[PDB]
Amino acid sequence: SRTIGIIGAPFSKGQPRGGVEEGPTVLRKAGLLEKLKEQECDVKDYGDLPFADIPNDSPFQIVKNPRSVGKASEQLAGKVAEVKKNGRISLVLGGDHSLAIGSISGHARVHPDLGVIWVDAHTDINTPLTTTSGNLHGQPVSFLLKELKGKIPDVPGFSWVTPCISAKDIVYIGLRDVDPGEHYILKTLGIKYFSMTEVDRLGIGKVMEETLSYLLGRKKRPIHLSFDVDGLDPSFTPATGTPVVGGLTYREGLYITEEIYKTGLLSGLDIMEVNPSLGKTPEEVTRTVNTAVAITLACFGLAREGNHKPIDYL
Amino acid sequence: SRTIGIIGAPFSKGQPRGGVEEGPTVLRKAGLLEKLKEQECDVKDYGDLPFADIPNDSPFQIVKNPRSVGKASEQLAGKVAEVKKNGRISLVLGGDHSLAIGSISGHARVHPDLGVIWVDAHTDINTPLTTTSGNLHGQPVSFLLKELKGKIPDVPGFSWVTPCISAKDIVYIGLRDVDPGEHYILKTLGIKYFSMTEVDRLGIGKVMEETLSYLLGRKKRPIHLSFDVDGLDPSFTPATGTPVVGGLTYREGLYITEEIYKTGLLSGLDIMEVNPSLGKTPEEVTRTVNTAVAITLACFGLAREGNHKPIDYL
Amino acid sequence: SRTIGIIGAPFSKGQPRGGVEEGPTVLRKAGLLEKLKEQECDVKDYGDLPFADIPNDSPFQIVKNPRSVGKASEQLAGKVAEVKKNGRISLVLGGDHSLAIGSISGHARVHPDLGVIWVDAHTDINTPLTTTSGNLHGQPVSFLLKELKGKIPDVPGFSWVTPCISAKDIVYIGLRDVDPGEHYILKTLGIKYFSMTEVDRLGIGKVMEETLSYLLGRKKRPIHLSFDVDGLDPSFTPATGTPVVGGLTYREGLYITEEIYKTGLLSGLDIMEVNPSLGKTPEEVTRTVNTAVAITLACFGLAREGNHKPIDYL
Ligand SMILES: N[C@@](CCCO)(CCCC[B-](O)(O)O)C(=O)O
Ligand SMILES: N[C@@](CCCO)(CCCC[B-](O)(O)O)C(=O)O
Ligand SMILES: N[C@@](CCCO)(CCCC[B-](O)(O)O)C(=O)O
Ligand SMILES: [Mn+2]
Ligand SMILES: [Mn+2]
Ligand SMILES: [Mn+2]
Ligand SMILES: [Mn+2]
Ligand SMILES: [Mn+2]
Ligand SMILES: [Mn+2]
Repeated sequence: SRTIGIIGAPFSKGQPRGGVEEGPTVLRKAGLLEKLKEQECDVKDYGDLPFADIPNDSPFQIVKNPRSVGKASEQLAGKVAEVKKNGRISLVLGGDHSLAIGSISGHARVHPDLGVIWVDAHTDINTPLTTTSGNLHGQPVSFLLKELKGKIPDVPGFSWVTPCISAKDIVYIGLRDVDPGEHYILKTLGIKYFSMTEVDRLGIGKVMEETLSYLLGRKKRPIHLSFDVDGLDPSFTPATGTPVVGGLTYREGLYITEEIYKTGLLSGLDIMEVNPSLGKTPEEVTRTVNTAVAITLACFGLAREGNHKPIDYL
Repeated sequence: SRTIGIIGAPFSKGQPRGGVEEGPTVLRKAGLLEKLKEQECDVKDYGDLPFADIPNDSPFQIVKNPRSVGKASEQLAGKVAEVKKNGRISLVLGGDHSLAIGSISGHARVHPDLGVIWVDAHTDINTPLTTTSGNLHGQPVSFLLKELKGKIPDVPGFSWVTPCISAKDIVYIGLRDVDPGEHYILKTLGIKYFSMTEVDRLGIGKVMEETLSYLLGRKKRPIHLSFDVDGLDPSFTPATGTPVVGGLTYREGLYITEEIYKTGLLSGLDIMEVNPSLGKTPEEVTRTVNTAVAITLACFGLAREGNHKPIDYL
Repeated sequence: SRTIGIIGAPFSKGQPRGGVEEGPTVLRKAGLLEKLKEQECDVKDYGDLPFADIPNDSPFQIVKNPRSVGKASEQLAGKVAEVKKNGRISLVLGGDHSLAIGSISGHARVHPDLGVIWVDAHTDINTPLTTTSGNLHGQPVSFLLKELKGKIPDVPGFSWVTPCISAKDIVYIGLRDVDPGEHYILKTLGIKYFSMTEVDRLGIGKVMEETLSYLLGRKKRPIHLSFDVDGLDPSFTPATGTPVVGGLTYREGLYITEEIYKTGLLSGLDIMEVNPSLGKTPEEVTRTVNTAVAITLACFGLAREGNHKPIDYL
């Protein structure tokens, strides 16, 4: 049995729009913890992390809010590793995607052999030097990869970081808005990816088979799934900062997570970029939070074919 | 050539919302019979069944409107078998899904070797004892299966029933909202199913190939298709009682029926759960009835690649 | 490197609704030429063709505006062949689909071995004799096919025409609204097609593999892609004359064009039937023009996985 540790990460400074810091509140109020308990699940809430304001935080070159972003990830890393040490699956509710730096980092402290599956419209792999936006939620993978050590300058707020994953340890699913520099890195390091082009080519069934085979063929290992909700089409998750049309369907989102759940190796989870303030209507907000919740429940056992307890129902 | 017998079943007491009893009217007014005649088809309307009110109908334990539901199915069974005896494909317009008890029962009187394909978001396989809702449109399969004889109590209105199909004789397509007890039965009896998980895994092309192979591999036999319109995503069929997101597409709905039509073994058809009263707008109603009509026309020969008469057009 | 020649064809008389003549303006104002230059592309605008009014143009039997349609295609053919002779990929912005007669004709003057891929909800293969609508945008393929020489009467405005393609040289993708006579021709001449039925059966990945194999297996040859925007579902391209539900997705549209681009044999392109006047709202217009632009950019190299210049980004 899956045991769970819920971590709230109400943080927005990895990008411009503020509303994403509310993601944990709105997911919680949607009944997340309750529905989890409704299923197989033993849930422990570690609360929402308290991130002190860092009011003196001028850009580093063009990188924005570097100390605030870096400290928020540091604090998160500590709480993830703690949850992992407590033998629980970590569930991080964001919060912008810059927090993956901390989530993946703390996870890797307890499980250095983790493999990452990254569900997203973006590769989030810009370095502080290749970024044009300066937004750190567009940079988390660059900091985590060993191969890029040599390419990440010393950014204030980030000296605690030590890249914990190799290019071989991550698979992207969903890409459809990749910066040229990101694409250069992607191709140079030979990272496994399934852009929407591949999903279209192969079908989500084969995508997940290749993804799981690629990460677990050699050896079973813990899986960290970093789910940016903008990975799904904005018709399912509109309330988000950087939506891109041509996204994954609701069905595909549920199939990805259904398949991961079934490995029995889900070890860390991030549910990121829900910005309720960005819904053009109250129904767009509910649709977004509802989808986010459903993705999460699938990650912990809720299957479309149904579920039952080990009793005789007749 | 396909010959057709249309049966109206304006009945709602298998579930709480009343508007589904209008389904036959709105489908008819959408031009159903006319469009059928527009294609290959010889159509005979047997009219809308007249279901006397049964005003004394208190719950049986928690099962609601049992006599009304049971009598409505009894009457329907008689009219189906009659249509079948007239050598026609039976086309039942519902009406809530509890009527499948009668539709499948009467069909099986003339063709005891029928195989059932059930298109639906639900398994509709609760027994009177496993149901939590007490709604009979959630129970029709339990009554029909031989394997569950021993598990169905004596419910008033249902003593005429004799289970006519085995677990091996039905394939479900579309499942995404299955009760635990239903899932227990599903797994215990080893019923062939393709939940939305399987459709996602395999693609609808392989789903229909396995479905038709599984039912007809051994021997050709008549096919009964029980189509709950909530099997399709509510973006195509919103005007319905129990909608569930992540449904089959319009395209998939048409591919399922296109493929069935092409077997030349369609023998019975149910078009169920259209509730025009449940459309939030008049366009949602039209979209629902339009989809329902299109599914039906495909079932009787209308193909997306086109159709032509056996003449030289040039 | 792809070099491009843009040809505006503001013409509507192949069908009843006038607004399609604006397609070139609205596509241009959406930044088409600029975004092309933003990518690999050397762009030359040949301007919008000026089509003199032909005010005396009574039906030929039931065929409408025959001289106007025929002259507009004649003029277009001249400008395509000119662009082709300048060693550029021709990009025709329509304009109704009747213009394909000229686009394909002029293209074939410089490249008689062209193969055609036709993305559309319709086969547009009615002859002047099989048509029931009399609308010429429903007839362009009949005029182009050698096999139908003998079946096309002498229609005023069309004596300059000489059928340049054989039945073997065209593949249709998307069909879902085919007239009986069209279906007769389709089946009689043995034309390669993937209706929505095939796309559903096979998945777009296999559709494009079979399409490209079928056209290029024997020999590499230039490709002409005639893209009717009604080929995509009206949820992506609503602002159009003859929309049909159950269309290709946005994703499929981009996968088709991504795959064609990658052959490096795209030689001619038509982007047809955008009617901004037919959007029920200003957002429906933008959605339509946006989709049209995106399809086009994919045709000239813009890939979902990303793109980068041949430099070292790190
Ligand atoms: N790549 C972007 C856009 C670049 C524009 O030139 C977007 C990053 C999105 C971050 B996410 O967490 O949402 O995926 C960036 O800001 O780095
Ligand atoms: N399984 C349901 C819900 C159970 C809630 O605990 C739904 C049945 C739907 C019947 B249908 O004909 O629409 O598929 C039931 O009422 O039995
Ligand atoms: N086949 C149609 C409808 C026939 C009705 O009987 C439609 C032609 C559409 C032309 B398009 O360029 O849009 O695909 C025709 O006008 O020929
Ligand atoms: Mn993203
Ligand atoms: Mn992201
Ligand atoms: Mn149902
Ligand atoms: Mn049902
Ligand atoms: Mn068309
Ligand atoms: Mn067309």
